[PDB]
Amino acid sequence: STIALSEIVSVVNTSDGRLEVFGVGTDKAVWHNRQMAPHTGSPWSGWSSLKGQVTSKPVVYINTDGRLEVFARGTDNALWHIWQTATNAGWSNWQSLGGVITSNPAIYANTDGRLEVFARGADNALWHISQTTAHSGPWSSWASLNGVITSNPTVHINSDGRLEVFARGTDNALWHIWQTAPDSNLWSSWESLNGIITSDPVVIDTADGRLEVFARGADNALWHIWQTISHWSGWQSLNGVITSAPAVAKNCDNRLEAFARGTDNALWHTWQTVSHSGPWSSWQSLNGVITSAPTAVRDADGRLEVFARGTDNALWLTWQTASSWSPWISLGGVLIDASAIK
Amino acid sequence: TIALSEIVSVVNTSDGRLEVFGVGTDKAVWHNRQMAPHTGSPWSGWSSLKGQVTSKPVVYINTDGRLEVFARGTDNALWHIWQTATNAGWSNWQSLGGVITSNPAIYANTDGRLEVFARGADNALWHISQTTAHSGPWSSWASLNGVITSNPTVHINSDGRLEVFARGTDNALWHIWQTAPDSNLWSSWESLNGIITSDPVVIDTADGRLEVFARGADNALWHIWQTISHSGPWSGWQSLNGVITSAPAVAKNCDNRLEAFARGTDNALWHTWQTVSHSGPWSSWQSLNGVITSAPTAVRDADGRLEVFARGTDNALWLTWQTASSWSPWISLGGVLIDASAIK
Ligand SMILES: C[C@@H]1O[C@@H](C[C@H]2C[C@@H](CO)O[C@@H](O)C2)[C@@H](O)[C@H](O)[C@@H]1O
Ligand SMILES: C[C@@H]1O[C@@H](C[C@H]2C[C@@H](CO)O[C@@H](O)C2)[C@@H](O)[C@H](O)[C@@H]1O
Ligand SMILES: C[C@@H]1O[C@@H](C[C@H]2C[C@@H](CO)O[C@@H](O)C2)[C@@H](O)[C@H](O)[C@@H]1O
Ligand SMILES: C[C@@H]1O[C@@H](C[C@H]2C[C@@H](CO)O[C@@H](O)C2)[C@@H](O)[C@H](O)[C@@H]1O
Ligand SMILES: C[C@@H]1O[C@@H](C[C@H]2C[C@@H](CO)O[C@@H](O)C2)[C@@H](O)[C@H](O)[C@@H]1O
Ligand SMILES: C[C@@H]1O[C@@H](C[C@H]2C[C@@H](CO)O[C@@H](O)C2)[C@@H](O)[C@H](O)[C@@H]1O
Ligand SMILES: C[C@@H]1O[C@@H](C[C@H]2C[C@@H](CO)O[C@@H](O)C2)[C@@H](O)[C@H](O)[C@@H]1O
Ligand SMILES: C[C@@H]1O[C@@H](C[C@H]2C[C@@H](CO)O[C@@H](O)C2)[C@@H](O)[C@H](O)[C@@H]1O
Ligand SMILES: C[C@@H]1O[C@@H](C[C@H]2C[C@@H](CO)O[C@@H](O)C2)[C@@H](O)[C@H](O)[C@@H]1O
Ligand SMILES: C[C@@H]1O[C@@H](C[C@H]2C[C@@H](CO)O[C@@H](O)C2)[C@@H](O)[C@H](O)[C@@H]1O
Ligand SMILES: C[C@@H]1O[C@@H](C[C@H]2C[C@@H](CO)O[C@@H](O)C2)[C@@H](O)[C@H](O)[C@@H]1O
Ligand SMILES: [Cl-]
Repeated sequence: STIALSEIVSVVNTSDGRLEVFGVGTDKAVWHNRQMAPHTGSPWSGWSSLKGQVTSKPVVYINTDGRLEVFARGTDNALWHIWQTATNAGWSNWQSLGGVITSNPAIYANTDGRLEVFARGADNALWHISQTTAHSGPWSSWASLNGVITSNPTVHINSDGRLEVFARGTDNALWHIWQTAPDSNLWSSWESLNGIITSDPVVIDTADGRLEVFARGADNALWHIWQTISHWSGWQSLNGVITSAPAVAKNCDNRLEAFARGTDNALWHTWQTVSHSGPWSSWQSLNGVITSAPTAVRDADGRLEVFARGTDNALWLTWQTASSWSPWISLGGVLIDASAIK
Repeated sequence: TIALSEIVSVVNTSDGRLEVFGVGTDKAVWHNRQMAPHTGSPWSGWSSLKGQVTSKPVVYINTDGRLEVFARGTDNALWHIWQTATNAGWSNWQSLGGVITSNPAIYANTDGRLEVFARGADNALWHISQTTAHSGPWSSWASLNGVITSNPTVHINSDGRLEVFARGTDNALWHIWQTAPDSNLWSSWESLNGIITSDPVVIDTADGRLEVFARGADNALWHIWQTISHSGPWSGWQSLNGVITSAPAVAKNCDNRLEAFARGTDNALWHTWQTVSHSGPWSSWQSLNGVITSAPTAVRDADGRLEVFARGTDNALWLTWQTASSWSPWISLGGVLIDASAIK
């Protein structure tokens, strides 16, 4: 009935290459903050409200026309959304997509540009709904993929265009289910990848087109598992002792880099050395005192930026410099953890 | 007349390997691909996809990861061949009909439907598209009018609208765009002025602005750009100097710094690059040596390094890439390639 502490924001690279973060304020509204300019260390806009009243982490996704769209569980437990009405410009009103959900929503674009949203239902199964045409309503009917899940779901597209969803099962193993063809409503059966996981799964598509899943294990280390050929391996440990969900992102050269809170409440990281096919470093501290999981993203200068909530409940930020990382700086605001599953 | 063309079409496959496509002495399409997703990977060697082509062959990756090659045939129709699956074999060559007079230019709409553009016998711009994402059947051909004198170049805007560029009859750079993503409604043709003496090369910058590169009347490398993400007004033309004897090729370093490549007056490969960051000033031109007989083709590999291909004095495809501090010694991938560009 427990997962590692969640991320405090959802992040996206905008149509024009800037970082934009979304989180939940003390009023339960979705707020957001963005870089002025597409560069590491740009000034930030400060927090502005998109209003609403939410009961999940708000999750941003960029439509294939560049319009941001934010999905969140509402006060009636329906899936709600709000979208830019023109690329990188004004926002709509909040609208309901109905349903009854009991997790944070997870989103990906099909190969046809239709966004598809996945979330745990009132029956604890995985449900989904999608745009009927590319980056546009109306939306489909809600449909079930069955199963019984106990984490937030995570979706990613394979290198052949098939969506695949990952979630913790009732035996605490990592389970997954996939599209049998791109854009399809036909899916495989649920299948177990075994292991024990104690966080939401984090899924990345490698430079060589293989899905790779990261999760906290029963021993509180960071573990991972991967497809052996483009579109599985044994579970393998990357060690560490982590007190939050992990975050993973790709460097300029596609080397993966994993971030998580330590038992000292500092941010810690481990990275692939040499290349995207290389072995992982041992862990190193990036300091700070943080009160959420980190959120990691590559910016328009090819530099990793990491966000995490601080002891004052503001969002703080550190990034890669030529040969080190920048001192933690505050972006202000007061953010709450509204994750539907804690 | 246009500056000497690129000799190959290159792509980063869905599993992170570079794959190049060219025309052999037999007029067939040949290809060569990295075994591994890394700078300096060994190569397959040249093998034939057959066909007899009469344009540059142009590869594009469908949104399901399957490569698809487009080329003009001996009957002047558009022809194509595609992978049946991402790491499987190829279809037979199949005709999309029409009669075309340029190399094809391809881009995916926001709905995953490929759209192909080519000049017609009337010298207008024509187009045809997949009816559903990454799949046949295709639409009927239709015209976007105009009178064009180079190969066309297409790129998607950061708001999803396709936009096509081509030299006009006054030798200026002209363009035309979708009014909405996935749409069959387009703007009128509009001039961006200047004089161009190569095909246009079009990039979408890290900040979502289309930027076009072309050789000028003075044989320098020139460029012009949208000043606002997916929007006019455009800049005026600006020179990046140099004196170039081929079409330019442009690619993004992993940090998004643009880098332009072209054959020099000494027939070596030369380049100029943005300094500091993706909105910084360009360097002076510097030589990467070699003696080349086509325009270069530049592409960022799965290690985030630039790799540049060009035909050599023996008509083989040669290759140099970025290393930590410099560039690798030119190396040969063999083969014998011809310039089959439908417009020269
Ligand atoms: C995310 C938001 O954070 C603070 C406002 C921000 C508004 C902004 C105005 O410029 O200033 C920042 O420092 C504070 C709180 O008062 C809000 O209830 C909300 O939790
Ligand atoms: C995310 C949603 O948030 C509010 C929507 C209202 C937000 C308001 C902002 O002005 O607009 C009104 O039309 C809708 C709640 O009432 C809903 O139950 C839901 O939790
Ligand atoms: C995600 C998994 O979900 C159920 C199995 C699924 C197996 C499947 C058989 O193919 O049928 C579905 O309805 C039930 C549970 O019993 C497992 O412990 C796990 O939580
Ligand atoms: C993800 C990991 O899952 C189990 C080990 C796995 C090791 C693997 C062989 O390497 O076999 C699998 O069946 C079990 C747990 O004991 C670990 O603490 C961790 O939670
Ligand atoms: C994420 C932030 O972490 C610490 C400050 C950092 C300040 C920084 C100075 O640049 O030094 C680092 O070692 C510590 C806390 O005091 C803040 O409230 C916040 O929780
Ligand atoms: C691109 C092709 O290039 C050569 C064959 C290549 C075959 C390869 C071994 O299969 O060896 C390489 O060195 C040469 C020519 O003879 C063909 O007509 C065609 O122009
Ligand atoms: C690109 C095309 O290439 C050949 C046909 C292909 C037809 C196919 C039959 O399925 O076989 C392949 O080897 C050759 C020519 O005859 C066509 O006019 C066209 O130029
Ligand atoms: C690409 C351009 O194409 C024609 C004009 C187009 C302008 C437009 C009139 O508004 O109508 C279209 O059919 C014709 C030529 O006259 C120009 O020199 C140029 O080559
Ligand atoms: C792209 C360039 O086009 C013309 C000049 C442009 C320079 C620009 C400077 O302000 O103004 C525009 O109207 C014309 C030619 O003379 C150049 O050799 C080159 O072909
Ligand atoms: C692409 C290169 O372009 C010119 C030089 C550039 C060299 C640079 C450094 O002097 O200055 C710029 O104005 C001109 C020619 O001399 C080279 O042979 C080559 O064709
Ligand atoms: C692109 C290639 O260019 C030269 C070789 C390069 C070999 C290299 C030594 O590794 O030195 C450089 O200066 C020249 C020519 O001799 C080749 O036939 C070919 O056209
Ligand atoms: Cl790097």
